[PDB]
Amino acid sequence: NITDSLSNRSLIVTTILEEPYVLFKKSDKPLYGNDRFEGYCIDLLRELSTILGFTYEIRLVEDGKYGAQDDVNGQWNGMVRELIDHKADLAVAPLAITYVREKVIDFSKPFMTLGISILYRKPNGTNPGVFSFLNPLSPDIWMYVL
Amino acid sequence: SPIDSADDLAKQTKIEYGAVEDGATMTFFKKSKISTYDKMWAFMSSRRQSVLVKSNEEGIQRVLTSDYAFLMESTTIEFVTQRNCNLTQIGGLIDSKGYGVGTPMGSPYRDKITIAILQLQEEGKLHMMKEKWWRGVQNIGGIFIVLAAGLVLSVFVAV
Amino acid sequence: LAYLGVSVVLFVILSTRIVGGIWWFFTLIIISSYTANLAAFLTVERMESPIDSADDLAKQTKIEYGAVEDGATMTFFKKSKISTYDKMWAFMSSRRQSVLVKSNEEGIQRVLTSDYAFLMESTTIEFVTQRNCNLTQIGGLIDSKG
Amino acid sequence: LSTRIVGGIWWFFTLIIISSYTANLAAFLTVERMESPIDSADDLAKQTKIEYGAVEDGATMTFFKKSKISTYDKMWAFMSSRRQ
Ligand SMILES: C/C(=C/C=C/[C@@H](C)C(=O)O)[C@H]1CN[C@H](C(=O)O)[C@H]1CC(=O)O
Repeated sequence: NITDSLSNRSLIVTTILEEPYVLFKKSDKPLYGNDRFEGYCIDLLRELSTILGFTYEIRLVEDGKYGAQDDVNGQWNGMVRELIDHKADLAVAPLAITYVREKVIDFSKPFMTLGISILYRKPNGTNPGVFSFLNPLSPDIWMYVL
Repeated sequence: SPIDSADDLAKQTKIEYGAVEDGATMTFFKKSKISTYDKMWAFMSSRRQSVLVKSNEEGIQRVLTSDYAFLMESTTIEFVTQRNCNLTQIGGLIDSKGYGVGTPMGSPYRDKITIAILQLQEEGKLHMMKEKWWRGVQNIGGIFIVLAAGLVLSVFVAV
Repeated sequence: LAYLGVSVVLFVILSTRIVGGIWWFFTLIIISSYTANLAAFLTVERMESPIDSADDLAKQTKIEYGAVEDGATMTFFKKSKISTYDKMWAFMSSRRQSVLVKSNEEGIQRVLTSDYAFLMESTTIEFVTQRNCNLTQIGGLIDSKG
Repeated sequence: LSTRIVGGIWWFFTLIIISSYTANLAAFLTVERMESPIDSADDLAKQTKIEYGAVEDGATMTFFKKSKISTYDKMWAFMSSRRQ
């Protein structure tokens, strides 16, 4: 077992450019490291610092996607490729449950429960004015009536 | 009729839609055999490279510019309804999905997701952290205008 | 307001002919617009197709449906001899934690509460229709057993 | 004075009755025109009012069962839902 060696080890945080409330903080000083981002994953990392206390490298990634496998490649690219090509061999990433992420990610209890819905703009739906003069019939027949 | 779910989009194919690229539940909708969602996956796979967006914001600005339909998760929609009052959510939480963090084997937070973060859920910390990140006629009038102008003409002729 | 205008005309009273033509034309435009609205409302009412067969229930996801779990009905539905029953079993599996009941009377009260279509035995259909007149059956026999 | 009001409400009543009759006739004629004459089985796919099907099992059964055109597969779905 490597349980005697896994203790007191640095933890690598590999996330992507997340939800628009999870971004770089607006300051003149480029506060990086554990203060690189502020967001709900950062709040969960603060909770994990209260749980573990290990050093976290909250840093960006070179791909920026939770990629999947291709029919011409067969290799799950992106952050799944990050978690299998020894950048972080322990699969630690906040993402959704897919058909293949059950077996390619070791995984835990999902903290967030959500659905899939439709986003649409609210329409005004108002066309006021004299539109009996502006029928889809041509005004050639209107001046014929005149 | 106005849109109430994706079944209305199956009925009304005039207004098209799109989704995020790669594996944003298209393969899930490929595997799903619900008939309305079979039609949805059929139309959006016929429009796989034709009408599709790559990022979250690219589809969002498509609804901001034109009358675009945008199928995504409830978190992004719930965030952008607070951002803009011109946007609406159509339908409900159809497809159950869990956004969660993977764990190592034998990590101390592996069961403390199920205990200490469950204690955050029991104390309710996980929802007001979300709250602190985001709070969560016409033709007859024209006929009256024409009738009033004709009435003014009839009065001015009548005297 | 139109009768207020007619009262203004009666107060202030060639010109009579044109004001009669204007009033008659305005009246027939109002009558024709009401007639077109009534014709559209009657056309969309008669174009309504109430759900009768399971084929009608397959193409619609607005009206929820289901049966009693582990009561051999979705055992038949997961065989999927016809693709309609395949869509039935697919909607049942996708909404496994949503529209599944454990009792016949539990499935009855969900129909009496919200818009629900309960799949259950046709002889007990005769009992619940002899007792309660607010409920009925649609279609015939989907599958015959004994 | 009352005769003008009588004629006005009589014209109003007859106009409403005639408009309602015209709207009902228009709706019935629109339903009848939507119910098109049946040809080439795509009207058979739409109109489920007139029931149909093959004779029985055999060459007609297996041809519609194996059809992947999804018009004749929809035909096989309809005739196999009510095959008894
Ligand atoms: C934030 C996000 C962005 C888009 C990712 C795609 C382009 C990818 O990583 O291949 C993710 C989050 N998890 C979603 C999923 O796995 O389906 C995916 C899309 C989304 O936001 O719903």
